[PDB]
Amino acid sequence: CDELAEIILSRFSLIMQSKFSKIFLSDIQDETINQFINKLYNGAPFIKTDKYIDPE
Amino acid sequence: LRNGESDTKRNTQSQNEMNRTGLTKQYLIDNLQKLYSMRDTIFKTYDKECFLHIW
Repeated sequence: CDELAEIILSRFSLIMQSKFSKIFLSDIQDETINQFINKLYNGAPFIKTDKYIDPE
Repeated sequence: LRNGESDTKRNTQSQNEMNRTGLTKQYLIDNLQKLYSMRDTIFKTYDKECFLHIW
């Protein structure tokens, strides 16, 4: 039970840690992000921006 | 019978002083490009170490 308790510590620490998110890098109050996220989260097959925010 | 004698002593002391000043001003277009981020990079180190980076 001592060896099983150590595994559950490792197995549960992996479930809590393993959380995925997508990060947008831009200026701290650049409103183009809010319009971008709103379009992306909803349906948006085509989004139009300019070169100063490259998704790569 | 004629005999002659002659002496002479000279002593010259000189002093010089020369002051030179120059200012060569060179105009390179490259030094103009490096002007851009000179003031801006002052507030890129302020931003990273004093302000909140999450919205």
